[PDB]
Amino acid sequence: PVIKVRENEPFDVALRRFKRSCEKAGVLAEVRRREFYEKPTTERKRAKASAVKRH
Amino acid sequence: RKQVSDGVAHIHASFNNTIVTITDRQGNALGWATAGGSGFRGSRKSTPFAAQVAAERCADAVKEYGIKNLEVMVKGPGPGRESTIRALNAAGFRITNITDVTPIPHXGCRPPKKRRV
Amino acid sequence: PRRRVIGQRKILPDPKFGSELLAKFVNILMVDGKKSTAESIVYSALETLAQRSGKSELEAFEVALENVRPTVEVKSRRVGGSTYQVPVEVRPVRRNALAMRWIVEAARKRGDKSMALRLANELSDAAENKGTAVKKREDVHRMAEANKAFAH
RNA sequence: UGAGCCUUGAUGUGUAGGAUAGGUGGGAGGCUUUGAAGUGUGGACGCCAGUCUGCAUGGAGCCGACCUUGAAAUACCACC
RNA sequence: AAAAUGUUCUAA
RNA sequence: GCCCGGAUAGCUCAGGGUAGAGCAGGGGAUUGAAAAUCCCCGUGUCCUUGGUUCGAUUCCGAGUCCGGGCACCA
RNA sequence: GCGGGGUGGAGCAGCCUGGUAGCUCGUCGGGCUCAUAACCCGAAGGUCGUCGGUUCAAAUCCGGCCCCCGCAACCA
RNA sequence: CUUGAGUCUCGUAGAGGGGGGUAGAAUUCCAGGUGUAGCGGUGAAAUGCGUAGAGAUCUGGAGGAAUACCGGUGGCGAAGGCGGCCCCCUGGACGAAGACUGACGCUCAGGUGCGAAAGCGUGGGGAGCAAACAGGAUUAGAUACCCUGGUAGUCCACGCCGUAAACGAUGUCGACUUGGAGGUUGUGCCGGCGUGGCUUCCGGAGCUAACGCGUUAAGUCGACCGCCUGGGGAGUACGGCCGCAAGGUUAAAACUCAAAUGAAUUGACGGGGGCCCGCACAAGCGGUGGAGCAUGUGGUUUAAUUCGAUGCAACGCGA
Ligand SMILES: [Mg+2]
Ligand SMILES: [Mg+2]
Ligand SMILES: [Mg+2]
Ligand SMILES: [Mg+2]
Ligand SMILES: [Mg+2]
Ligand SMILES: [Mg+2]
Ligand SMILES: [Mg+2]
Ligand SMILES: [Mg+2]
Ligand SMILES: [Mg+2]
Ligand SMILES: [Mg+2]
Ligand SMILES: [Mg+2]
Ligand SMILES: [Mg+2]
Ligand SMILES: [Mg+2]
Ligand SMILES: [Mg+2]
Ligand SMILES: [Mg+2]
Ligand SMILES: [Mg+2]
Ligand SMILES: [Mg+2]
Ligand SMILES: [Mg+2]
Ligand SMILES: [Mg+2]
Ligand SMILES: [Mg+2]
Ligand SMILES: [Mg+2]
Ligand SMILES: [Mg+2]
Ligand SMILES: [Mg+2]
Repeated sequence: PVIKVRENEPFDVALRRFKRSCEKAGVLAEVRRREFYEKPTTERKRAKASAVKRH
Repeated sequence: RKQVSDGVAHIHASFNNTIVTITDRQGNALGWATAGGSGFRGSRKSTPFAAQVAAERCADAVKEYGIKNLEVMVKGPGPGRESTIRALNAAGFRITNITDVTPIPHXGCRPPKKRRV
Repeated sequence: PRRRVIGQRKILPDPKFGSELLAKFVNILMVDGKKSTAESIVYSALETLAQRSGKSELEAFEVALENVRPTVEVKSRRVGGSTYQVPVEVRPVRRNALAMRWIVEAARKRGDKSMALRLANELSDAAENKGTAVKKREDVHRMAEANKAFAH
């Protein structure tokens, strides 16, 4: 999420772009998913449940 | 001592505490402040306000040095993840490059077992 | 309540000053449903305050009131067994009522001879930011500013 | 990089007050266009009360003792 | 956040 | 016996020009109890005496007690 | 033969240093609960193994006895 | 004889397997620079790290393990399982045209082999994680959950073990029987029209106790195999075989009960989810519990202290 503030760019919209960039990059989601170890069977079950719910 | 005017802010914001250190572009630390030292302990150490207070009392820690071009390098999924930049701006630093350097393993080491709460 | 259909109740103004605020003061100081006794006590205390202050008989009351009004309160909210007391703003009518109740209960917790003397002393002391009602205001403000982190 | 020594430059705002004044002092006039009260810029310290300033512009003034301090103004000047 | 248990038969 | 340190609150510790920094205790607050944290409150010849300057714990003198090192230890 | 101990109902302090009997559990009374346990608020509960002596005063200090823990009991 | 089965020709996709090498991110440690008073953790704390300079930030180095994004009810494999990139060796599957052999097939007791994880032996390795273990909390207790550490183990080579909710709880092979929407792989003709393979969801007839299955059948049939005969005792004892051991496999009986069970229905309940309400909270005012007296009750007492009510919904109640 490296962003340089544009020429004469206001600060608030600059970090709004920062938040949008980090949300697009999924930093917080990756960190949340890597806080604890999910057993491979648990990961497969969660993926299957998400697929079923989405379908 | 020597003014720098082109420092960088490292915001290690975790789920329990926020550590903000103003360093030089060479990585050499100039000042630091924590939410746990700003005057908060426990459920208040981890509030977005505490990180704001820590950032604003870290800004005035680095006064003998340069002020002009501080840039933010926030890291960690902390509650005080954006209020620190708010406080830094309110203190009078213009942020050129704001970036995220949160360490993401590319697999890496096995994480700790999940809490059964 | 859950219905939240409550509105407002009209309070007749004070006969001697035509002020609804002072009518509310007389009404709060009431004990066991005695409008006349509370009105007499309030009138005597206000006369003493006006004599010893020289501002007015209603403006001096408002000056004393302003120095004891709270600008922020705190409301409890449990999260994980422990309490998370969050600061909230106080509506002007509620802050008037709170300051007035604090003044009355501080006057009751005194040691003067009559209630008129107690209340007049309390308003005079509050106008100088030295009474115990002002102390309660200060404590409320300090304790609502201590946990300002919870004011999301 | 300390320790010690010898010299320079200021430091040390109880309480009054014009005064970020410890003691002591030959003794109360030098300084000045050998560019001076008023200065912009830059630096030191500061419990930020008040001192020093490299130079510019600027032009030539600054003025000690006298009065409230326990003490007297770095106007010249000596020892801690 | 902590939050254990409910004598035997009968179920009107 | 000499040298090096001191004697400050219910308790631990600073500081010629101010008696203080914190911890206990009481109370208010939240809260089921215990909490952390928030706020209010005091707790003194600064060991005794003598000189000091516009006063003194602050510079010093004579002592008492409280801790270390060394010496005599026949 | 030597040493230690005996203190509410239980287990431990107070004994050195004579004048100041405490902690936890248990019990009682009231709370919470639909009740019981837990928890919360109050209270009672040991003149100290017994006897003798000193002392103004003894659980304490000193002697005798009783009970209980250890320790010792070796050379033939 | 060629239609079942197989061989040859070209091509396609794939985390299929074995071996070797390498890359980046990150976590740990080591050193060094800056810097100062907290880090860490929790529901809150504390143990634990830190003024011997931690945490944070930057630089260099060491080592181990796993491969973010791609990533997909996607793909491959008989099953277990398989996920960075490259190379070497290698198994299978599928498609389009043909040519070839000519029943060479299907199933399979015993037998043999493969077989997650944990575990075992020998020799290495050890970053992270983490049985056992220690400490701090929590609690009435807490040999747990939570926190701080942490050893086997997890990793590699070889050799054992041979079990799992080893599951699609659905043996293998073949034939037949309306459809819809996809996914992923080939393919012809001309962006569409067809055609095969594997796979996901829904659903018709039919089947089923029902739930549901439904061309990938739990439908209609055929071949062979394995297995069941009430619940406990018990997948246990004894014996046999296997194993270094843990144990695995084969596998009873006496005794005892009148049930055990599967699916679904109606309620009830949930420290399950919603949408609401009530002096139920919140906001307030006044009380009770303390005192004296009145009254009722329990208990006690007495010759009797009549009987009844005795959670809310008995106790100034019948009275
Ligand atoms: Mg953790
Ligand atoms: Mg139960
Ligand atoms: Mg039962
Ligand atoms: Mg009781
Ligand atoms: Mg397949
Ligand atoms: Mg067989
Ligand atoms: Mg294994
Ligand atoms: Mg080994
Ligand atoms: Mg333990
Ligand atoms: Mg653990
Ligand atoms: Mg091994
Ligand atoms: Mg089996
Ligand atoms: Mg099976
Ligand atoms: Mg179906
Ligand atoms: Mg069937
Ligand atoms: Mg049977
Ligand atoms: Mg067996
Ligand atoms: Mg056997
Ligand atoms: Mg059922
Ligand atoms: Mg209420
Ligand atoms: Mg009463
Ligand atoms: Mg009766
Ligand atoms: Mg009857």
